[PDB]
Amino acid sequence: QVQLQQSGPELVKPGTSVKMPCKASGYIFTDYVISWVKQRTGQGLEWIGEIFPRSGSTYYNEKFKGKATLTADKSSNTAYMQLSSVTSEDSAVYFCARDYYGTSFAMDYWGQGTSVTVSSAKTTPPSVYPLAPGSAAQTNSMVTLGCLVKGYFPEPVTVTWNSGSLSSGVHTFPAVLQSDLYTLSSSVTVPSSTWPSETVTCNVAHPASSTKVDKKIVPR
Amino acid sequence: DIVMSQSPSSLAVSAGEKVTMSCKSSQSLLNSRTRKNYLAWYQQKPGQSPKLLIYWASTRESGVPDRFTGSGSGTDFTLTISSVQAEDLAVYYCKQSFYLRTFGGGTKLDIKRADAAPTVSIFPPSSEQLTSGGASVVCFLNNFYPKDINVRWKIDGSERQNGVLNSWTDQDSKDSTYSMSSTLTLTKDEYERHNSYTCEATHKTSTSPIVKSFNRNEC
Repeated sequence: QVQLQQSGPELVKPGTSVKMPCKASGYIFTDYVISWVKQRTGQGLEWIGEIFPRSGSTYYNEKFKGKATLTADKSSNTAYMQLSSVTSEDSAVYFCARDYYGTSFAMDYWGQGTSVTVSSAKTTPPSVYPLAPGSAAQTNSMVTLGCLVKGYFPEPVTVTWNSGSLSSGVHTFPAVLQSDLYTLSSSVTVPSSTWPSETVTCNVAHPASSTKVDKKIVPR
Repeated sequence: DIVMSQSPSSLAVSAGEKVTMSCKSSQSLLNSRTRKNYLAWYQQKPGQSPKLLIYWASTRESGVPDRFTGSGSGTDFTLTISSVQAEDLAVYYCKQSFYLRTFGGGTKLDIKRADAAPTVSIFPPSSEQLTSGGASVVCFLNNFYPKDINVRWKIDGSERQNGVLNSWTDQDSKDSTYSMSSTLTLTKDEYERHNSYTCEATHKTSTSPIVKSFNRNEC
């Protein structure tokens, strides 16, 4: 099948440049144009520009002239986009697309997207804190516990509860930046019986800082 | 410079219902030669790359259901979804391809469900955090509909504005609800100084707000 494969998330310091691939497979690379598209987290799609792979020829949206340079490498079937002197305004997910055959001018095959975060911040292991209620629960129903990952950079962390068994009634929340450090939180609700009778452990992993932290929920 | 304008920015409807949205061009996207409008429609689900639904104003790509129906011409185009399902939760983008390419700002689509009031829970800071130099109080306003919610902090009964950080999930796929983490953040001293902490939550489900609280004194 037709496939476009883009690389994983990149963290880059302001002022530098970032060059990202879109590797093509399953069709004649030279026949179709490759479009590039930007998306800031929670925001809309923005067209960067198109490249004609055999030709080498490019068209840009005014706004990205000077910021984005698109290339092709026929021998690799790999398209590249490079952004120069990056500011945090270039932090975003960037997609490549192949335009469909015909006069269609529509984008039927998409890459997965490559994530760019621009920041002068530095690797920081998360601080995990177990979140226990203040007073004991009444007899009935369910009790909600928590875990609060604070102080990490860059994204992401992965929170799970009791090594993944507990999937029902979890809510891990989107991270929010606080002065170069992310803080997020997870909640877990459980039967009033199981806590504090049983053990509850949040498992917070940060691939970026080489850190895994298993932390147990204690009531007092 | 063909600009695209989309409306409404955000929408809710209940399952099995039908919904419609407009994309508006700043130029004619028909061509005299060919007699086709260069406007397509995309659907983007969370954590996913966009997916083309319709091209040439009105042509479904393979596997696009009949419920999805794009239409219009010239400058006024419209996407339409009938028997809307839980799996149609997405943002929907139009895109002009007459000259270069330009995307609409999008329309967000959320499932409607029965108004449920949030289950609230408050949590004092942790020993380990207290030790380190800080002190955070966290509130959870879990599993509620509608999306619009007012959180409210009180220390010894007097509202607190500064030091508060909120984070929201997108609509849950399964249970069609939203949830929220409100985090009041303090210092050791200030936290240890006052005594009772309160989370207040006003949601159209109730005129009197939902209140949870803890007194530091107890344990």
